Parts: sequence; C-alpha cells; structure tokens
Amino acid sequence: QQHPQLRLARQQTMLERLQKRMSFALENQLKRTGQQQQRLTQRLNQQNPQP
Amino acid sequence: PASFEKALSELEQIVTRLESGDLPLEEALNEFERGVQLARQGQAKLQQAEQRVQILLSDNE
Repeated sequence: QQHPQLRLARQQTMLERLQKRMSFALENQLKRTGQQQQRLTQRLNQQNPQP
Repeated sequence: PASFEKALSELEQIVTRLESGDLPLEEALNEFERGVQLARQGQAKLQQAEQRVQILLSDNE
C-alpha cells in the first residue's frame, strides 16, 4: 500500500507546469525586444541623407 | 579646407556681385575662373558622398 508511484506522478505534472512558465516567459520577452529594435531601425531609414 | 556650406556661401556671393554687371572685364572675367573652380570642386565632393551611401545602404559584401 505504501508504494511511491502516486507521489512520483504528481512531480512530473508539477515539473511540466514550470517548463511552460519558462518558455512562454522567455519567448514573450524576446519578441518584445525584437519589436523594440525594429521601431528604431524604422526611424533610422526614414532619416537617410540621400534626398 | 573649407566646409561644404561655406562653398555655397562663396559661390553665392560671387554670382551676386557679378550679376549686377558693373565690373571691369579683366576683373569680372578673372573672377569667373574661381566660380567654375568652386562649382567643379564642390560637385566632386557630392560624387563621393552620393556613392558612399549606395555602398553602405546596399547589401555590399
């Protein structure tokens, strides 16, 4: 009656929840700076001295 | 030596004094030589600036 299978299983589910936190956290931060650097480069190409 | 904007100021003041048409020929014509030096000198510098942007903007290797 005292086998540890039940407590092992909760840990796997519990660990998965944390991995999804990391990926959606980091994935979202990268896009924020991917988009922030695009706005500055957009402004820079508006100001070229060719004209 | 002179900046590019001072070149335009120099040519501007040459053309203005000349167009009143009130100078001796040996003076007015002698200054006409300088006018074509500034225009030919200034033009060349814009050849070098116009080309630098094209190499810098295009995906040059």
